[PDB]
Amino acid sequence: AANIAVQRIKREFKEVLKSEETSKNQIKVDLVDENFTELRGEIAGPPDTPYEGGRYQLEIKIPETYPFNPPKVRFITKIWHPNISSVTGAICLDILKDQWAAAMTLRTVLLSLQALLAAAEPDDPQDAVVANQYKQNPEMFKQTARLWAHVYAGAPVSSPEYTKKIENLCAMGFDRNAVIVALSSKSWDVETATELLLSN
Amino acid sequence: MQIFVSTFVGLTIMLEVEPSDTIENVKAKIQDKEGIPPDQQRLIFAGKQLEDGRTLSDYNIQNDSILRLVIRLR
Repeated sequence: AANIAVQRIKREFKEVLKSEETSKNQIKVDLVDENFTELRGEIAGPPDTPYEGGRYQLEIKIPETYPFNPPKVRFITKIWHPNISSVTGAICLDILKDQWAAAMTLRTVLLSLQALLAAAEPDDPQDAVVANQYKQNPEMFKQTARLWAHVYAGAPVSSPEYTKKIENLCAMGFDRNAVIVALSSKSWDVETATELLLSN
Repeated sequence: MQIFVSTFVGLTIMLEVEPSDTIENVKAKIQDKEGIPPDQQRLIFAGKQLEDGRTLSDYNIQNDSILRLVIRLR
């Protein structure tokens, strides 16, 4: 590995550990094994957003060409957000594709990903289905995201309606996360969600 | 001189040490920072488990070296 890459990752890793934002349990970094090529990141949901109370694990891969290309980042924790794929965790954020700058850091990426949760950009969408629900029925997006925040990211309990329809359909033998997905993506239409689930 | 200690499954810390510090000195530092009792603690460096008597230099543990911590289930 280029010495510039490993020295910089080590320094930026240490910096995040010692950060104030880590001290306030807002961001953190971990090793996954004895290298600095893959890291695990963690961000706390911003306050006054459906993600509040939740924590989101991040898969972080550092390319050979660091610091002149951005880290490759993906949500490991599932999340309902227009600029993050509800299926794969892929991220649409400019500093991870075309607006990377060599002076940016691990710290800076993590706080930008947190800011992205508090400020979705729905006309640069990643998940068309999420982004349309975001735009067309804001309150349903908010309650769906809060629900995903609760079941996947450890946030406190979400709307009990959504918990109801998830119950009714879970009784019919469907997998619980498949039901969550199905119901969320069909905008809590119990009919069309059931029609989709049957093709499993 | 600094070293990294990790479970690789959700704990990762950095400690300030010297080459003369003993494996017992390190586990004490781990207990101070994370509260894990040293009898609970297993430290490993390049596959080989670390015994509380030796020092970091004995195992050739350098700056920015990574130590795996295993928490025994009790």
